[PDB]
Amino acid sequence: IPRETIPFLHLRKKTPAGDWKYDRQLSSLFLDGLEKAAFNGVTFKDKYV
Amino acid sequence: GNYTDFENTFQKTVEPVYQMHIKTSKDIAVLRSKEWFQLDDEDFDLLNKTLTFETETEVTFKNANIFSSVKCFGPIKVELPTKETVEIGIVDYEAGASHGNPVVDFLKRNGSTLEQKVNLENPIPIA
Amino acid sequence: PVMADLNGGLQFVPELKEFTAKLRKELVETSEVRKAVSIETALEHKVV
Repeated sequence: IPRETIPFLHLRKKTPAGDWKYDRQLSSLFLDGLEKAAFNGVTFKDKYV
Repeated sequence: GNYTDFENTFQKTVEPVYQMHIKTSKDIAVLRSKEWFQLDDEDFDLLNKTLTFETETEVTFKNANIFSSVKCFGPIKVELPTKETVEIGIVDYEAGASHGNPVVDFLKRNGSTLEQKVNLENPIPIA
Repeated sequence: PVMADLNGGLQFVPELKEFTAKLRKELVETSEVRKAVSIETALEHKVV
């Protein structure tokens, strides 16, 4: 993820002002789980939806 | 008979030991209101302590109902972590023409005795 | 469109729910201790 660049898929975080900004860290975590899902795939065993 | 001998009339009991568990901060704030609750160390922390009041009350009379002089006094003890007791206070209530001992009236309501009788549901005839 | 902020700085007091709740605590606490001391001083004067 290049600096100064917001990815296309990203999570946000609520600032003390009340607004929701791009958060580098949260967004990283999400995109890594999304990378693993693309390679290994995701299980939903025991998930009730 | 008919006695009007109030000069030579008195009451000099040793009251039953009364204990208070100080749980809250509006229990400690009440005890600090009372003139008669002298502590040796005024800053002493009472919270979650078990105080026992070993109290005796001299009382002289002027009439059938009104007391000439009331006097309640005795050590205030705290139960330590080890369950040995230590003196950390004195009761020192003195009065003139009174209708009551407030110290014992306080400890009855806001405290308890060491033993508590509990009645069976039904009295059992023995014989 | 005009958006008028007639809120006098409450934006900036953070965790206003739990703040406001702490303030009500401190008034009640104080009122209750004071009212409990006042009840006992009446009883322990009524008795004398």
